[PDB]
Amino acid sequence: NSYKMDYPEMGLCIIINNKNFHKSTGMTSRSGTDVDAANLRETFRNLKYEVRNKNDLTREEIVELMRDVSKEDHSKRSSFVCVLLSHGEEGIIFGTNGPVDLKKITNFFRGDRCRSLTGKPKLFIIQACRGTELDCGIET
Amino acid sequence: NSYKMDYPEMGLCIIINNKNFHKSTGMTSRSGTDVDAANLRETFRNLKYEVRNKNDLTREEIVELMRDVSKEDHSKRSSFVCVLLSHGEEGIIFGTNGPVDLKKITNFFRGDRCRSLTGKPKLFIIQACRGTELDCGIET
Amino acid sequence: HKIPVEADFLYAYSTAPGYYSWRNSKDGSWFIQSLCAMLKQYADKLEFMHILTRVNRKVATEFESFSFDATFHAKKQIPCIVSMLTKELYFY
Amino acid sequence: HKIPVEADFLYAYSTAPGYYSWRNSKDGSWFIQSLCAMLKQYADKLEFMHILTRVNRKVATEFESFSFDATFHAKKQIPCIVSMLTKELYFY
Amino acid sequence: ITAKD
Amino acid sequence: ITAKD
Repeated sequence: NSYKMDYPEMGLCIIINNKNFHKSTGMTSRSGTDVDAANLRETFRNLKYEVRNKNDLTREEIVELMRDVSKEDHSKRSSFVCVLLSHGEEGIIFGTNGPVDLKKITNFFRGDRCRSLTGKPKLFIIQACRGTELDCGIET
Repeated sequence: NSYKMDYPEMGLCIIINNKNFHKSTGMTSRSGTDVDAANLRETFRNLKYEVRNKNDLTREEIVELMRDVSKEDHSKRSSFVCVLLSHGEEGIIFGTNGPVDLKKITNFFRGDRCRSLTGKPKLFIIQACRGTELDCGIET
Repeated sequence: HKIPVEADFLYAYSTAPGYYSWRNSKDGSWFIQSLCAMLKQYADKLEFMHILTRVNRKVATEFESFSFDATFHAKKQIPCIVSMLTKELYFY
Repeated sequence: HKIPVEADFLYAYSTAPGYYSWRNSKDGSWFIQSLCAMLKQYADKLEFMHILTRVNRKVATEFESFSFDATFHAKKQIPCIVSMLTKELYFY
Repeated sequence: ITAKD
Repeated sequence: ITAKD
């Protein structure tokens, strides 16, 4: 048994692509992220999503846009996709001016807080660091 | 696409079933966990897994147990399964006398420390609390 | 030809990060009891990720806590599959 | 008839918990490269969890870091699929 | 009566 | 040459 995917629309795809960071953070500019953002745009267009690209948002702007997007009526949509491209730590992504908790962004879409997405797949795709450990690997 | 599952053996299934905790821990007796442990034993025996049930180990016996199983030669086996039944917190499972990081147990089986299990699936089934939050739910 | 040392692990958690896990004192925990029921029905039929998805459905829909204390009454649970697997897993 | 409020999320992380994530300055991150590729190849063919397992395998086997610092040289990465979904997901 | 882990 | 996020 599987999710109903034949609503009138597949849903939103929100791509938040943060490349350039305030000197206050001491985070370096994420060269190459623009290629990822473009590639995700065509990928999810071809999957019949309504794709919105956002670039270099502060943490305040990330919170505002995600709360806004959670207040829209998704009744005609099958799903929701959010793609975050930024620096991060465990449980954290970076706005251009600092960290936000992942939970802060996703809690907007909880089954009880976004009622037009209850019962529907909510995908978050996070390209960001989850800490500083390094995987040496092993020869097969 | 698919793991090789037709080695001579399917592999071990270690079940660690912790029910009674020392007074110092403040943890209460885990009524019902003997039903889980009997159920998993029959389920995995039926998948042709070699099941070792282990009850009421301390944190030290757990890590000694896991070190020992990782030092075994798994060349003739397809996969590995570990079931933890106990109290816990985020990243922490409880021995009968106190907490032990999950990473401590799983690092034993890392691709480079258990070379007979490299490229084979390592299953960890954890029945334990991950914190003290309550899901109120949303009605359908 | 190297692989990550963290590759080919799979973590089947009874509940979501930060959350309690619920147990019935006569029949066992919701997760283990749903996991054995789905593994008995579907191990000869579905890839393990899809058996685990049915375990999520069963725990989420069929279980709800009981407490005289209202703080702990009528509460719910969703398991959490954490996969670093690099391939599909079948038991047949 | 209730469902958990945390139900029906899926978190597709680029890397395992506690780890660096790796990015090529010209082509983009290993994860998004691999995800986009596997979505183009398999969206009409495979359930989404299976697509994400192809992505895991692709990043695990095809990519390796370069650094003049021995600490950061010849390092690997494995993405982390976290599923609280209750049903299968096909894009076709 | 349900119990917590 | 390889960057970290």
